[PDB]
Amino acid sequence: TEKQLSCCLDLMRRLPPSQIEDNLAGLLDLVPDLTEDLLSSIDQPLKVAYDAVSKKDYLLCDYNRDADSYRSPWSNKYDPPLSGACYPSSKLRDIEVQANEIFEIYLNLYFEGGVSSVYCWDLDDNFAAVVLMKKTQDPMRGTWDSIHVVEVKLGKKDKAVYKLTSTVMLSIETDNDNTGKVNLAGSLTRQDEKEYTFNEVDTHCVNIGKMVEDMESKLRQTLETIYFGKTKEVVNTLRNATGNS
Amino acid sequence: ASNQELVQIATNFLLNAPPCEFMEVVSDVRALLPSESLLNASAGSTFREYNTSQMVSVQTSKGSALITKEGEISNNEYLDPKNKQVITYDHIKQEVTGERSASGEIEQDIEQYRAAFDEEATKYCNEYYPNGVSAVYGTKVSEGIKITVCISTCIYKPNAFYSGRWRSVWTCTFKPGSGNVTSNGKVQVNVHYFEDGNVQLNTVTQKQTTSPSADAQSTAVNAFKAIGKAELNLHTALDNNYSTMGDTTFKALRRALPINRTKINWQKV
Repeated sequence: TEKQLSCCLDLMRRLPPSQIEDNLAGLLDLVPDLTEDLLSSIDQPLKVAYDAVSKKDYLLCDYNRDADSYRSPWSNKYDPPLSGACYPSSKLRDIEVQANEIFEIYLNLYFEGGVSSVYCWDLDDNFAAVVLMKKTQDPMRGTWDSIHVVEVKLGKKDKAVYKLTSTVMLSIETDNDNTGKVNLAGSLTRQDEKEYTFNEVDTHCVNIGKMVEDMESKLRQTLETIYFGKTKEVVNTLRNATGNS
Repeated sequence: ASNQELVQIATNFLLNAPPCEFMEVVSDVRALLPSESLLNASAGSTFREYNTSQMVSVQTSKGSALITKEGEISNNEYLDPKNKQVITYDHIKQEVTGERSASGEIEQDIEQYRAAFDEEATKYCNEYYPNGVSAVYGTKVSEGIKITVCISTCIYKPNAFYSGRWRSVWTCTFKPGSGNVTSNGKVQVNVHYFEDGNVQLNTVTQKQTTSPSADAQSTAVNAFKAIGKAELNLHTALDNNYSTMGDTTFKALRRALPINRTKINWQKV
């Protein structure tokens, strides 16, 4: 129902971001015939899991999920274990391993901590993937969650089009005797499509990294303008500190 | 999954709608309810909770007024001391349905204090809140007199994708003629920006000030000098906080550039 999906998306853009988890579940209860679309177009902060085989942490999202289990990008195994699950094709898995390796580097360079995760899924002869970043800095605390869904459509010979839909979820919260309890929470999305020649030098992972880097660097500046400039601007039009004098 | 569970889900959406966008949220919800009758028993109480906690403003024949819990006489009747009237309000349609003169709701024995405070709240409101609407109530309490000051102002520019509201509720208690006035304030600020996303600022601050309780005129003037100072400081603190957050926690999340100021060489690495 385009009408209901339309109202869900609009509703989620108005409701408090901090209650997104409870609110999304609520919608699923209200309109289960939209469970797939909802789980797909509405994002929220991701939970961290531990891969005991690889001795590394990984991110949980609807992209590495099958039933109630989650696939680890490092071991390619599900937890809890289950039969009949979905795994990337042999060739796509090789790309997934390379992707996870470079983005963990990207993580080190742009976050200096946190956790990363990339999951790929076959789309016939084509494929798509999600690049995930999560970082929490520590009274004043903040949390950053990045999700980049990349869609790759091979184009005849050595040239492919990369479609990117990126979302960054950012929250900062402080509570003191000067300002009282202050909470900033939300997210911003931006898209970008681009064609690239992919070789053994300019691999898909390379083309995805360039697009992810540019996109996340642009969202960063927009986040900064809005979170610390636009909101401030609004408050100051609600209350004129110097007063009409 | 039960009808009542589905009812509680929708109630929570409604109660959490951002300022000035209540109707946009009410539409989305109604369109998600399998049956418009599901909330035909919870609505009134639900909308009333939102309207009064948001301290929405209304237009009467004598000017603007506020719909608050402190001025609530009945489930649909609100007192407006300034214009000596009782406003009947329809919480579901969000519109005034009645206007009459007060006939005893206002406590005359302390009205000189309420009136002296009202003059100050009005000027203060006109000075620091461009679209602000105020409301000053009064009542006798064990310790003497309680004067409640409510201020509420919002903004809505859907074309610019943003909205906001500032709510201040200062409760001033004092023994008439001597002693001090103890003013407890609760300020709440809300901002919603939704262009290609949804970002929200939510604040809740509680403060307490003290000032001399003498002749009505003075008691009011000095209470507002204190209240105005407290809010100025809070406003200042809020402006500073923006910088702190964006210059500390924010930069401590994702660098603008790697430690060696260079965009990754993807061919390598």
